[PDB]
Amino acid sequence: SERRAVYIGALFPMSGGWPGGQACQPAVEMALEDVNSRRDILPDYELKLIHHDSKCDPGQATKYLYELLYNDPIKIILMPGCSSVSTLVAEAARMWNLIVLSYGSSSPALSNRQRFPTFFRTHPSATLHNPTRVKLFEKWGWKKIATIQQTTEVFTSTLDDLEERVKEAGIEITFRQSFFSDPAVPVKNLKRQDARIIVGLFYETEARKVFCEVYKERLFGKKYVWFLIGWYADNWFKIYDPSINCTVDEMTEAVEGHITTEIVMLNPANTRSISNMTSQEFVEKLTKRLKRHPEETGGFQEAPLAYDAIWALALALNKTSRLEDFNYNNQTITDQIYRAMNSSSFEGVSGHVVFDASGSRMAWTLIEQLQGGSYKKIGYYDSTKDDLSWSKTDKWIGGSPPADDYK
Amino acid sequence: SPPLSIMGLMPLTKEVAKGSIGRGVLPAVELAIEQIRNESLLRPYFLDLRLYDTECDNAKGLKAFYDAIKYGPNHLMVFGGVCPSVTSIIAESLQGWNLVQLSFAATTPVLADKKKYPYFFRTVPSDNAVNPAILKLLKHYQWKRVGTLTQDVQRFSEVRNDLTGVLYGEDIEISDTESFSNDPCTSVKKLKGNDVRIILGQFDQNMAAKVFCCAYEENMYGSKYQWIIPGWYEPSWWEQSRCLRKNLLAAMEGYIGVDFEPLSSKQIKTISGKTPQQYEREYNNKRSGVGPSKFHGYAYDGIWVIAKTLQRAMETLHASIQDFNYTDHTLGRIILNAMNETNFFGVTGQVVFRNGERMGTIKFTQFQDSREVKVGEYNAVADTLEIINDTIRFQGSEPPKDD
Ligand SMILES: *[C@@H]1O[C@H](CO)[C@@H](O[C@@H]2O[C@H](CO)[C@@H](O[C@H]3O[C@H](CO)[C@@H](O)[C@H](O[C@@H]4O[C@H](CO)[C@@H](O)[C@H](O)[C@@H]4O)[C@@H]3O)[C@H](O)[C@H]2NC(C)=O)[C@H](O)[C@H]1NC(C)=O
Ligand SMILES: *[C@@H]1O[C@H](CO[C@@H]2O[C@@H](C)[C@@H](O)[C@@H](O)[C@@H]2O)[C@@H](O[C@@H]2O[C@H](CO)[C@@H](O)[C@H](O)[C@H]2NC(C)=O)[C@H](O)[C@H]1NC(C)=O
Ligand SMILES: *[C@@H]1O[C@H](CO)[C@@H](O)[C@H](O)[C@H]1NC(C)=O
Ligand SMILES: NCCCP(=O)(O)CC1CCCCC1
Repeated sequence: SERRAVYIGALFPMSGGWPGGQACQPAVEMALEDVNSRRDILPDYELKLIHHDSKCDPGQATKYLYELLYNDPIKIILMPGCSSVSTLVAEAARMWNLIVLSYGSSSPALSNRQRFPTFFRTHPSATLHNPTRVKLFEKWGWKKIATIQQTTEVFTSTLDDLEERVKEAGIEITFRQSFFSDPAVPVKNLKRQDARIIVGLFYETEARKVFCEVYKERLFGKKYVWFLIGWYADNWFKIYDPSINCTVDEMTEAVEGHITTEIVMLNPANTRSISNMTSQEFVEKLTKRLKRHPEETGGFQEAPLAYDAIWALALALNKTSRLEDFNYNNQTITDQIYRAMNSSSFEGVSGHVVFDASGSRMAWTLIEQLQGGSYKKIGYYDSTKDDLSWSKTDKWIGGSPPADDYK
Repeated sequence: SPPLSIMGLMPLTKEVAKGSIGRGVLPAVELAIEQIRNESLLRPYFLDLRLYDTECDNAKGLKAFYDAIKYGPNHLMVFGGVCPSVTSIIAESLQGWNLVQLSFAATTPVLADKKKYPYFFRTVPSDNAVNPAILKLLKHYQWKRVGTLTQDVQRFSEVRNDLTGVLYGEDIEISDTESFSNDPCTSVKKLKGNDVRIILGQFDQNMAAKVFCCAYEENMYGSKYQWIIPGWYEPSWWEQSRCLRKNLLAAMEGYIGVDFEPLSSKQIKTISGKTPQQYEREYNNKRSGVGPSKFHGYAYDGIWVIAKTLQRAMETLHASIQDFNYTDHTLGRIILNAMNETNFFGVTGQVVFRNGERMGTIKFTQFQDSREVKVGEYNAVADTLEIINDTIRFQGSEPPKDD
């Protein structure tokens, strides 16, 4: 007998807001070679890739989604990258009975089963920062939390989820402030309302503006703890920006002691996963395929999620094991792949791969603290198993964390 | 005759509520198509409008578009897009198929972004088009200080956000900005407390009855107050919990409603040779049992915009159409430049675009005892306001003062 070709319709953002396809397309290519060379996964089938550059643009993606659906061969799965592209393809998908699997979507809105019924993602939702936040609050005994955000859909949705999570934990959100571009008024209000524990959600440019205003208002020190996303560039607060008044020394001072949460995208352990690679081996292998240096390559940090997305699908297709008879007008095979994807449980290069009821990836979070103008790993949190790995590396001026109020 | 294919995109099914817009405009569309074919305006060719049901759904609407490109004839342009989210999806992708789109009912301000939607045009003024009209009304009555009352829903916050830029560099102060999600009472009390006299309201029909209930309780009505609110509500909308009906009508008395003008009031012959009044009779006879739609005139003028655009494009090609696959970038640019030249008198008044946006007419109404009565119109082209003499009225000897 001969192996039947089975096709993935993928969209890779080679440019745009998140040019993640630069490192995610080779990672997918590597993962397909690895799955296809293993006779214990899909011995009857050969997994093939048909792809287009979405440019991280929904309009551009609409042209290629057509090209994927209205040209032979029939695709069994759709693989978009960006949240905007996934929102478009995961909503449209039901009309062609297609599973949608994203390797780079962070948007909390994509975890809506009503609207995105066949959607899965190896990239976790931005809401994954919230259980780690509630756990750090509980450990440090805070029940009164202030929240400051930049006006973006992603940050609004993340704070909406944090509200429902604090309520269950017996914690309350004291004050919620927002800003589009200028954070002068929201930070002044944080001082006025005497906020101590503050969750700040913004991009890098806005983070520099927040922290300049934080210096000027003495909103840093023993009394205050800032909670930020750990996605900023190496010495972000030192980066020259002519729009800000504050100096490097003044800014290194304002950021001192702040906590960050970051989604774990590469297993820190030296263990071997289903491909039998180590996290370090995957990085070395991917670097070789790349024309440019990892620093120059978009989506290098997300590349293990793209690799793991292929294995998740390969293992799901192996459970169902037929595939060549898939048609856009039939729910039968789709519902079977769905059930197999929903029951995913395996070790990947990014760590243990499991999806929640919404189809969103469950992962570890890396907790860090800025100690002397440098981030230091203070721990890791697993939302599913409720287990916190404590490093005993955290430091406070009082010798212990402060309090949420006046005392 | 060779066909000039046009992709008609709209909800048409009775199962979908917005299907009434698509069905309500088809007799008007039939009328313009019939005349253009009789007059042989597009000779040697003929206008071939193919209809595809979007069902007012993002997935169904996208598949309807995809199925039209795949199985349908080769369309030269898109006619339609009614529901805002479906229209945004199609409008953003247009360049991929070099298709120019003309909508007659999508009023979402979002679509005015030509960086995101360069191939999109609309004959209907957007929800923001009421703002340069309101500025003219404020200037006319010497209202230099205003308060705002907005429902925390995208449809309304878009309008309020636009008002900021319209009133900037103008001698008008927004002394109080108030928002609400479910109950306006707290926001209405704050407006009263800050002594707001002229209120610019942006909220739905359901919230409007709550707004006027709070207004009665806080005495924010009569000779001293002027409410300027949406003019698109259903007639007898207030009839449909704490306040009485008589107390609601007392607070509602004198409110100014603002919305686009469905048809021109000018008894002047249009591009078709008929006055707007003559077209309206023709539309009412043709519609039969199908319920009327306020977008009918915009759909009628829409067909004329396409016919005139195709004419100009045919001249441009002859100055130097059948094999237009969706690959011909040049023809798409020709159609795009031809549509930008649109300038004729239609049933909705003068049909002209400013960066894909309609420069049209805005209707002003006033609630008088039992219903909304027309009190004026704003011409966006000329940026002029005409207030109908012996219609608009104030409870006091003078219109209210702003402080
Ligand atoms: C996953 O990870 C590591 C990848 O480096 C793999 O470990 C390697 O596995 C080899 C077992 O297949 C192992 O074998 C070699 O070392 C043995 C002792 O030196 C030796 O006996 C083996 O020879 C075999 O025996 C006959 C003798 O006639 C040979 O002719 C054959 O070629 C046989 O291979 C090999 O020399 C190798 O040392 C080991 N290395 C480490 C660092 O663990 C592991 O297998 C991988 N798992 C998989 C692929 O499932
Ligand atoms: C797109 O059209 C605009 C506006 O054009 C005018 O209005 C039409 C309704 C019709 O009557 C046309 O013949 C008019 O010219 C163009 O912007 C104008 O450019 C001309 C220079 O050729 C200049 O007279 C005006 O100042 C401009 N008007 C405004 C309001 O800025 C524009 O050039 C056209 N763009 C194209 C074809 O790409
Ligand atoms: C693939 O499915 C077959 C069929 O039961 C099973 O024997 C095999 O172990 C599966 N492979 C993996 C890696 O789970
Ligand atoms: N870690 C990958 C995130 C990709 P996203 O969910 O599409 C959000 C991006 C896209 C636009 C610029 C920055 C945010």
